[PDB]
Amino acid sequence: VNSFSGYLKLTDNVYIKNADIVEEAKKVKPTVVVNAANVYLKHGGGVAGALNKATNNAMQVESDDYIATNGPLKVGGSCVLSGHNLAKHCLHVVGPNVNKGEDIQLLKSAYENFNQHEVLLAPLLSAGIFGADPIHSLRVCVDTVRTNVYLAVFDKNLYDKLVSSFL
Ligand SMILES: OC[C@@H](Nc1ncnc2[nH]ccc12)C1CCC1
Ligand SMILES: [Cl-]
Repeated sequence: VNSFSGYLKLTDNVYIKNADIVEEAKKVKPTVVVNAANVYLKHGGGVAGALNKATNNAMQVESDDYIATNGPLKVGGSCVLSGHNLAKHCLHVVGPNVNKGEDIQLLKSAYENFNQHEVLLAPLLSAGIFGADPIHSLRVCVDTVRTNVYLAVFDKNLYDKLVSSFL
């Protein structure tokens, strides 16, 4: 039993809700919140910009030190950093950005990072400003993640479409 509330159950391990991931994280304080990161951990917009704003830029400060030490992530890769005031940990995961010409096949690799964590609050990878089809992303999530994932879909209209089309 966990403290997530109001989710629709899609499969044994995947759950979905129309919600602002920032507000969800502040309420639940999950062990792991997933950020929709880029390889430079530059948290400008979308989920990343919103999460970073909610940390008063502490996420960005920590991320800049991480990059200065380690260099950029790989597309499809991840790193674990602090969750600041939002969660215990933040798993920064880089899905492919279609608006950069990146290979959508890397979306499965990106979701594989979730399997290293028993429970996660997460967005749909590569959706929104990353330019991929959210229906496809949800399908890849369900077919790749085996741990317990609670998906927050910000757009109510998109949420309704994902549920009604879910196979
Ligand atoms: O990953 C892409 C998704 N982005 C977010 N998901 C959840 N909460 C969010 N808050 C700010 C952006 C954001 C889009 C699909 C509908 C939104
Ligand atoms: Cl977005």
